[PDB]
Amino acid sequence: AVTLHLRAETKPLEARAALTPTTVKKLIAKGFKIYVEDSPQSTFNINEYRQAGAIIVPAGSWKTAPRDRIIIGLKEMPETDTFPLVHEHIQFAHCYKDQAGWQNVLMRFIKGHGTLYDLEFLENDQGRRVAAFGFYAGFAGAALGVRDWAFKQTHSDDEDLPAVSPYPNEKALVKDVTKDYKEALATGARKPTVLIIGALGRCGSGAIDLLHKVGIPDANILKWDIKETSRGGPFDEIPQADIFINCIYLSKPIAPFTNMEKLNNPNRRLRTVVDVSADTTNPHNPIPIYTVATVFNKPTVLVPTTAGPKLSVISIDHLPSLLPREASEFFSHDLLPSLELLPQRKTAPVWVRAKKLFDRHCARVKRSSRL
Ligand SMILES: O=C(O)CNC(=O)C(=O)O
Repeated sequence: AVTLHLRAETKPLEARAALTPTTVKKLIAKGFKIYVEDSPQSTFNINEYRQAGAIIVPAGSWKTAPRDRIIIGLKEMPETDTFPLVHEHIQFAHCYKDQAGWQNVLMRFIKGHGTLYDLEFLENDQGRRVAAFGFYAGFAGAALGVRDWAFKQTHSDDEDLPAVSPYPNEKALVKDVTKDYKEALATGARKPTVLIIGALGRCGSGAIDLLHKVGIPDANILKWDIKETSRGGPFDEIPQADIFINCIYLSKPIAPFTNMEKLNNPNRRLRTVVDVSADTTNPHNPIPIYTVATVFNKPTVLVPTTAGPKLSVISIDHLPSLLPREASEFFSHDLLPSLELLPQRKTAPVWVRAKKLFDRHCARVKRSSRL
């Protein structure tokens, strides 16, 4: 039987959690023992975990926990922490894609004889990820897209969409979006048309769900996926839509989805592009109309068009953080079957694959300290 210890997040403003009070309750029902660190920045109240049966402990207590506990967290630890990592850790560590400082991250595990099971690389036997955040990335992206479009109906071009902040629950977000939307319609604006590229995936499903909940008619949504995009861009449907939401990550040389030439047109209706797949490291952006990665404090950036109405991009790479509760609940539910295999981790392929991947990347690290 396994003991899990939920590490309080230390990444600034990280409000999500790898285990929710609901998943904790379910794991305890399956015979797990669960510690949960008190965390002020978590969107979950510590008392939810207490009612779920967790043992409540101070933030950072994982550092002195018995070596047999599996330390689970969502995001990175402070790069300023240097002490050896002696536990088995489950987390996103962001150190398998040659990220700055990746060798140092792994060296902490190496020195401590610890283990990293990286959440980004946990996959089923078919090679599909067991847990990610696509649905709420799309849902939050669509929400902000509608808000920006509504803002443009109700404000002058010299004003930009103000700072946004995480919401406590989905209902609260839908209410805000719907209020903005209804105020836009009051002006004489028509219900927006929305083009979604990647409509069939989790991101697309999430975007569609938000739109429906806000009251955007299904007839106003153009649902594109590979069938359509494989024709090759640029696509006229992009400037003709009121709002364009991209869910497909593309990083190879290919004809762009749109470009400044196609956007520089007085007949363009497009007001808002939400690139849910925004990645500042992407060498080949298929929507090459922005270079800034926007953020909650400054969520939109101007596309510098020479004709047509004001156009902005939302290029936030952490959209799920707009709805940290639901994002966590979905992620943790998706992860739960794998977590149930932890007693069997020495043999269960989902965990063995992740261990061997860790081993392989550690072997890439050559250091005099290891001699
Ligand atoms: O889900 C992924 O592939 C990577 N996710 C994150 O870095 C995150 O959600 O904070």
